[PDB]
Amino acid sequence: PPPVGPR
Amino acid sequence: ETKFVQALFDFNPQESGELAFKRGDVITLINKDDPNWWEGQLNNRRGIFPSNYVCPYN
Repeated sequence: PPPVGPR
Repeated sequence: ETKFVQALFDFNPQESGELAFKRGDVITLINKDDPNWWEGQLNNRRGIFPSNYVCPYN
């Protein structure tokens, strides 16, 4: 599960 | 043509306005303009999600 990028 | 995408992994929203989904769920694309955050609908819900968590379905 890849990391969620900048919001 | 109405575009769809399927969930690769589960995605639990961290902020408001984000769409929650389980892997295997088929999401309907509303907006795909931003390369990172796409917007879609999953039954009742509507919101943005990480594009790297999905891939094409239909």
